[PDB]
Amino acid sequence: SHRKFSAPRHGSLGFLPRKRSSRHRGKVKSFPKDDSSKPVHLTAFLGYKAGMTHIVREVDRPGSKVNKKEVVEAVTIVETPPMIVVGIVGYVETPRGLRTFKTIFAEHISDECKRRFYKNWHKSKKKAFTKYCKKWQDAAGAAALAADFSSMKAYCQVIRVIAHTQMRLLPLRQKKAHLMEIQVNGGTVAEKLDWARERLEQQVPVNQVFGQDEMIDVIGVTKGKGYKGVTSRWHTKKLPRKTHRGL
Amino acid sequence: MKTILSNQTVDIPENVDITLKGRTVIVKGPRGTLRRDFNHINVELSLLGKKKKRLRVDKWWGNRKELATVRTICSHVQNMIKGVTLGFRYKMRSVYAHFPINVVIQENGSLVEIRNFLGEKYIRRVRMRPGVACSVSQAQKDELILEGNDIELVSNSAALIQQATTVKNKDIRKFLDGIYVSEKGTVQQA
Amino acid sequence: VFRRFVEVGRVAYVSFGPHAGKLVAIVDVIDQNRALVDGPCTQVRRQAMPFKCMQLTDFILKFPHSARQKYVRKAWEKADINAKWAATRWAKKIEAREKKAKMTDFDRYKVMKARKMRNRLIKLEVKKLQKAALLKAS
Amino acid sequence: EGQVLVLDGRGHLLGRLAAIVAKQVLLGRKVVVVRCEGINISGNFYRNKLKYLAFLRKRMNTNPSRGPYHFRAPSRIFWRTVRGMLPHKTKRGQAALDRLKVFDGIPPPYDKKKRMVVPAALKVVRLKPTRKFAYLGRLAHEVGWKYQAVTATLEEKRKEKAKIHYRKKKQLMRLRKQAEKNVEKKIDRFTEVLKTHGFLV
Amino acid sequence: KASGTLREYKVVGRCLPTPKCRTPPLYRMRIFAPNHVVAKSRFWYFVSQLKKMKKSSGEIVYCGQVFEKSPLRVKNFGIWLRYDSRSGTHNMYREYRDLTTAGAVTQCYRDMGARHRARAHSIQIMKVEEIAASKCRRPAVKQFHDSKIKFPLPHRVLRRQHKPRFTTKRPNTFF
Amino acid sequence: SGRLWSKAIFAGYKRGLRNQREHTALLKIEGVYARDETEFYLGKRCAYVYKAKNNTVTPGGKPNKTRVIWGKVTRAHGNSGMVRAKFRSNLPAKAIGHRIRVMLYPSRI
RNA sequence: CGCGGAGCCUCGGUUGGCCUCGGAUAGCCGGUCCCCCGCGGGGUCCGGUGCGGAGUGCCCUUCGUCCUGGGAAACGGGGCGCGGCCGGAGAGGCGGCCGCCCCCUCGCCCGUCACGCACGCCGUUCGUGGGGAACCUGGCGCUAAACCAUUCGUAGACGACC
RNA sequence: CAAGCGUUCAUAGCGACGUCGCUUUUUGAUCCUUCGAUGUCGGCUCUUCCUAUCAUUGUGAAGCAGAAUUCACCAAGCGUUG
Ligand SMILES: [Mg+2]
Ligand SMILES: [Mg+2]
Ligand SMILES: [Mg+2]
Ligand SMILES: [Mg+2]
Ligand SMILES: [Mg+2]
Ligand SMILES: [Mg+2]
Ligand SMILES: [Mg+2]
Repeated sequence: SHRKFSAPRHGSLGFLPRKRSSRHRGKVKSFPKDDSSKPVHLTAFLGYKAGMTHIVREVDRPGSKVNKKEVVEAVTIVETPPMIVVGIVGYVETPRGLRTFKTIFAEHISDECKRRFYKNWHKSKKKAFTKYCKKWQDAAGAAALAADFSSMKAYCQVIRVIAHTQMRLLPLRQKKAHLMEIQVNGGTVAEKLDWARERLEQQVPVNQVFGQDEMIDVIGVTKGKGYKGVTSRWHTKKLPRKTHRGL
Repeated sequence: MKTILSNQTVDIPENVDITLKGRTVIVKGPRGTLRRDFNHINVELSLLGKKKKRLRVDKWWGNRKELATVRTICSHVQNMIKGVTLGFRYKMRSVYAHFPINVVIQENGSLVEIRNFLGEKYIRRVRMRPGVACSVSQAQKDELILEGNDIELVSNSAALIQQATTVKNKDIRKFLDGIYVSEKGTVQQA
Repeated sequence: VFRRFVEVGRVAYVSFGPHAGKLVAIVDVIDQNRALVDGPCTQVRRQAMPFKCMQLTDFILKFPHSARQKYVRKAWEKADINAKWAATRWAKKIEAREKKAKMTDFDRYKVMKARKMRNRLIKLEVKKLQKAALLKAS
Repeated sequence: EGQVLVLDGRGHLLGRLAAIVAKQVLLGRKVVVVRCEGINISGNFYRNKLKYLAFLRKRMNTNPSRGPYHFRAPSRIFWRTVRGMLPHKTKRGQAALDRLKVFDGIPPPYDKKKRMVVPAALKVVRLKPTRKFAYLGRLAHEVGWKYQAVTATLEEKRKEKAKIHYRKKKQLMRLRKQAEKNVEKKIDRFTEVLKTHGFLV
Repeated sequence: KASGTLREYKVVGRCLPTPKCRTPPLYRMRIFAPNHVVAKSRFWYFVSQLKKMKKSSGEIVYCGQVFEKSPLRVKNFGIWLRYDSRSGTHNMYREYRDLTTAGAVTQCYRDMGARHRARAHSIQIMKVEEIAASKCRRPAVKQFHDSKIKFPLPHRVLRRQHKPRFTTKRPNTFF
Repeated sequence: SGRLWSKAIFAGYKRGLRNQREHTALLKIEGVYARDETEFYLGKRCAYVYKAKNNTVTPGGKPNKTRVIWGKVTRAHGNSGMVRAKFRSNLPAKAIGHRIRVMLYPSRI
């Protein structure tokens, strides 16, 4: 028979391989469509949630009850030290998808950036990127990374920039910097590219990516809560008091 | 029953020059040039007439429902000649009871702006097809003139604004408001 | 646009069937798919024949619409179909398909040697004309 | 026949080609259908789009991820139709499906090989001219394909590069026919014995 | 009854002689069938519908083929008919333009099958009759029917589609 | 120093739908697609040829790695130019979709 | 990377074809005298082909060896022959184009002889320096991380994770 | 199908006398399955599906002026309670 009194369903299926996330730093699943007329900029950044607080501000939305009144707004504060660019990566468009061409890291790298390369550090010898850095001063300092930028100039379409956090400026106990590819939504590859070739080994502060009162998106990982019952997870009803095997 | 042959000849006048690329006719006269493919209709376009006098379409071993396609090509071509010699001119008049329909064109044609239909706030914008030059008329009060060469481009732009001005949730037997095609004519009459 | 019309007097090469590889003059049209056909001198008795099995040439001759095997013997004798065909290229790529299938294993060897030398004298020239088209480029 | 086959899917009929491919895969021959976006199906477009959407509504209710996998790219659409004509439940059936290789657009090494046609599957032959029909490229797009645009911009870049190859090959034959005539008395008794046995007439 | 290519097996036959009437009349019918054995049997089907005569109380006198007197000359055949549709039974006249009476009703049997889904056991041929140029009503036949007849063969599909099953050249259809 | 064995593929054994008879095998000789075309190969010897991991003697030679099942063509099969052939042992179903070699030598020209 | 010697094993194969676009009641190629565009592309004219002969009914290349001693053909080919410049990215995996050394003289007709001629008999003939697994020479380079243990909680039923 | 109702007007909306069907959310008929037992009413909870659409999107009809309202079409997206 049918349901006597209809009711909505509990919890959207549009979310529901509801598993412990496989990554930790929030991965951007889609970058904005790059209009190739506006200047070059970064589309993403990497901050740290700190806490919250009250704000007091004046409102301007004429016709509302709270026009020219003072409200309080709860605000988070995302501590966001300047990020450092280390490498650039090229992507080329295929029928089968969107493949990656050529990653080219800078001459120096960092110390915090090395952390993100090995699980156990103090046991290792810290050898990562010790011969790739050798390419950046010799004859082959023109083959593998000057014919490469010309290759990424000919056949590439989308160019992201690998950039890592500075973990040493934060109060945190962590030192493993966080790398992330931040697509460059500029115009005209080879201008999209002869801008990040410049900013290698360079700082990028938040006022370059973002401006005041700009609508952004926040991409992180939910707070963890462990194994949970059907009542907490999917927010179902509780059965009545008398139910023999659990309510 | 398959009919062995049907055909029809078009009388091309002396102003025009028609020259067919196999099945795609191109028509150029005083006003401009028009083109139309027919690589869906499977007929034989001959240019038998000399100096240039006849576009003759055959069909061939075809049955009832394709023999009908013979004349519809014939007419699509004369309409092409009548459009490049004289040019089409669709006239449309604005009708209303109380709120005056307020038309103003905005680029050359290409943007017909309609205010105050039935008092509505929402301003209706209507593109034109390429090559259609919409223009607000004179010697009449509420009247637009759509000009151009392609009957197909002009008359659907007319419908584009005739269909944009429709009333909703009323008795359109009483509310006879809108801009209606009033006269399908030509630019030069000769 | 067409240039070969099934007519009263069009000569047709018979593609396949019992009379394959002969010529024939279309005497009359019976229906949408069958023609009363006659090859007098190519040894084809007057009979019906589907169009789906005949491909029609560029020749015409001028007998009337139901003539009787003696007037189509003329107008095929004079105007000389049987020697104007065999001057077509059609009749020369026919009688080349014939001559590969009618080729001994010995012949197949002579051409293996002849063509190997032919292909080389023509190859040294092409290498020489490119030498001249590159020197003209200079 | 023998070695690796290359079939250019354009102008072909989805099932008509898939029936001939699947018999030749089962005979051990290696088939590579290419340009499957040019493959077309008989019957007007909406007839086929509606017919495909009925396929999408077929999905295991209690859990879809196990359920029928409605691929969207034209190759996989076509590969599916070949798989429907092989005994893929057995060992010789799966062993066959590996001799097949289907592509959307026309990629490397196969783009630089002469590719053939199956007239018994070709559209201009099996279909009547007065009938409507759909392209598996368009059909895939409105069903959820993502790369109609890319596979078009890529093949326009290859159609421009192969036009160069032909124009040069067209020019080499211009030297051959001109060199054949510029040296034609020391190959005279050779071209003789070629045309007596039907070669070169 | 079934088909093949039909033939004109004409038959005559009398009701074998009783003591009362010693010289019964003879009846020739133009039965129209694929061989002897059924041409004999279609006779008794039609004489039992007209005379009070049966295969037991009668005998076939002559069964033999009558074969076309002008087989190299195209002719216009009208042929009157009577079949059995799913509802009732209707009479017809139809025209076919082949060059042998036999083949002309071989065509007709093909059409009642094709245009009316009437099998051979339902059809009855009233009388076939060859006609002159005029007196032809069906414009499907009335159109060839001239002197300067002229077609092209427009969309000439290629058979031989399995001689070479794989080829490089796309075919041609214009000739 | 070439074929001397016209190519052929072993397509299956003579069967109904839900039966199968393993004595007779179906060869698809290459380049012959008419039951009129195939009266040349009647009577010819064929040869499944394969190798497996152990040395086996060889007339006019040393122990090789090659063995053969050893057959003979009987008659045509269907309009399409297939050929029914029965080998001395029955073919191993591994050769389905592989090479066998119809030779020329029991020739009848 | 080069080039060396044996030994299990897993097998299929037993000349290649190095490419336009597409039209189908139309195409293909020439040649452009002429015109426009970026040696080419587009156009117009004309001239040839079109049951396609610059045709996958196709084309390419040979399949016993060597001798030497005439003719026709004459700088071709090679020594994992060696350096440099290209072109190609869709999953590139391939070519292409230039210098120098040494060596060879080879496709077609002919003469001239020879090569275990194993005595009528079967898996012959190759892609094969195959694919994979174990071991004997030279030159150049190399110089770890992972997991546990510990610790941390941004994570936890344990695992896992930061 | 259509005699009629609908001021007039068969068919806006209806529709007698008749007649053709679908449906298994009614009850029956029947006894094929289960009597070495398939737990045999409701309610609670929860999911999913159908459309013979009550609302909402888009529409055509009206004996639709507006308002309100019936009739019908694509439509099961999301609703349908205390
Ligand atoms: Mg409900
Ligand atoms: Mg209890
Ligand atoms: Mg209202
Ligand atoms: Mg072997
Ligand atoms: Mg009344
Ligand atoms: Mg129980
Ligand atoms: Mg409905």
